[PDB]
Amino acid sequence: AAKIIDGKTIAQQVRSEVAQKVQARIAAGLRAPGLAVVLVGSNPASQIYVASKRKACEEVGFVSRSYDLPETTSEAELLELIDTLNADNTIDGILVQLPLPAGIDNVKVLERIHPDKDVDGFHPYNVGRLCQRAPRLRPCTPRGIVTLLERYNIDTFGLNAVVIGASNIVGRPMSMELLLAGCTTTVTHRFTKNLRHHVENADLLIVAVGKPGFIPGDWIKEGAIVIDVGINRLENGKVVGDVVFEDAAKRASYITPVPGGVGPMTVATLIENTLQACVEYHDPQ
Amino acid sequence: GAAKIIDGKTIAQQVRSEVAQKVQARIAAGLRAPGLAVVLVGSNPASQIYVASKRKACEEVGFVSRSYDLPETTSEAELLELIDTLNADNTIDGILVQLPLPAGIDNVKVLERIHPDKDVDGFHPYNVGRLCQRAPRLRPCTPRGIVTLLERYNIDTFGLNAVVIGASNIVGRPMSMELLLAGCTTTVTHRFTKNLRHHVENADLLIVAVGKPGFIPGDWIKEGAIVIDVGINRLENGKVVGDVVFEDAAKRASYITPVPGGVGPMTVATLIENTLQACVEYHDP
Repeated sequence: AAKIIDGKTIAQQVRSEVAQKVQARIAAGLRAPGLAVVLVGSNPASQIYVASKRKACEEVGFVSRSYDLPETTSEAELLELIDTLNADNTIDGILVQLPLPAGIDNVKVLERIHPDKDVDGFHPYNVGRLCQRAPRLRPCTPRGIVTLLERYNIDTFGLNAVVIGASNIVGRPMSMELLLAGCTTTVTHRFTKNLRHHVENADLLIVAVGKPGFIPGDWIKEGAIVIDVGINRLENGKVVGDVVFEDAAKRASYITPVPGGVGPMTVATLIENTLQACVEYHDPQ
Repeated sequence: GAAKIIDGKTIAQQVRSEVAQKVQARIAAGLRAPGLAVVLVGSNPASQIYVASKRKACEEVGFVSRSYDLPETTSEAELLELIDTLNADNTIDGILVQLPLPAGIDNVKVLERIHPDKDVDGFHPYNVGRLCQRAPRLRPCTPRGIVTLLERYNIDTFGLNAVVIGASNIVGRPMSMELLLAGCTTTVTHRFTKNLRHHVENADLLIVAVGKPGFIPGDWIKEGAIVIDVGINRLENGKVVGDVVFEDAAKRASYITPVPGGVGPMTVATLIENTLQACVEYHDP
């Protein structure tokens, strides 16, 4: 029976570590890290994302600043705001909620963020630095998965790692995290022939396709580490991963549950990135 | 068996002639030729050989080149000011900095000071990250030249099981992202890989970039594999051999790049391509 990678617990540890570090900064008379969140429009989904970031900031003692701009906001005005935030010494992280209005160049706006304040980690500069073995702020979900492996003392060097899905948000940066971690790294995707052959050889399997039960559990290599990034809402209200858990758990040495596995690490790593930006790049001692 | 040759020397000549034709057409339309800037700090004939192979390689296609030779004593601040000047020079489409730079100069800070749209080598992290996330701009030269070889030989890449041997920043890592962009299942191996041969034996497409003569025996090649050999290994002998044992790999591969005359000339042809692209798309469109 596989050991559980308890992402809820690990995420809470990470957030507690950030919170205690902010405490120490406070005690030393230093400013708390600051996060700026920019929104354009009032889509209910996006509203939730502000709440979740203000919530995560309040939890660890950060400053947070929310800009709710009207739909009339022009691209020029938004780029001016990003310029202002890039120059604000009290702001360590800048987030821009998507989607933006159809007439705004998403890419120009997001790339205007200074990389050392891109706590989401998807500025091409940051992805490229990770690719070049010299990471700065890193994509949150792949970096959170690396933290999971570290916190369970799982040695990554030499492992045959297989990523299922080559998404920009997970699959692709995950492969560069895995390479930095010493894994032999295979990226599979929709055009991959005979996935089962790849899965059967994987010491470490990261599945990120967003398709419930895409990987049957009897494909899992005996002793493998299984990281399931899927969060698939089913008819009956159940939430389930991309890997069929029951059969995978009979074979893996470690497995992430869904929910409570990779999910919580994403937000915790955002908070971790924001402290890093503050401590390492903006207000170093 | 008798693998077909991937004739990089001939493909590179096609690329260079295609560029020279577009340069001529620009001149006939009253438009400037593309411009290359090369920065040299010091005097060792490490620099001085490679630079010359560009002073006229880019001239063979009709580029204008200019080479700055700064004294070994140049400060990092002066070097950064020079890059600032070249970034602002509209007649300059590509900037090349000769490495190594003198000890005491932050090489990364100098190279990253180059505007990505003039980074015709493709090694700026912004450019690497853009490639990683499926929105490539200027691409790393050796992997892009390899993709050109596959395209010019009408090699279908979608669904191929591709294996990259070596994970260097200059080849292996960007190569995996080019092959993912081209629809290959991609595996990157390196010094920590267990059972390299097992990965190699299942490779439809093999990119060997380890810089060791005859490191890959023909025995390991999957029957019908496409074999790309990035090695340029000079023996105590004079002249060059690749990372793959050509004589034995040719018995089993369907296609194989010889050394010399395979990947080598394509790396230079792709830089030429990148400089024209920077001129035509980014600077003087």
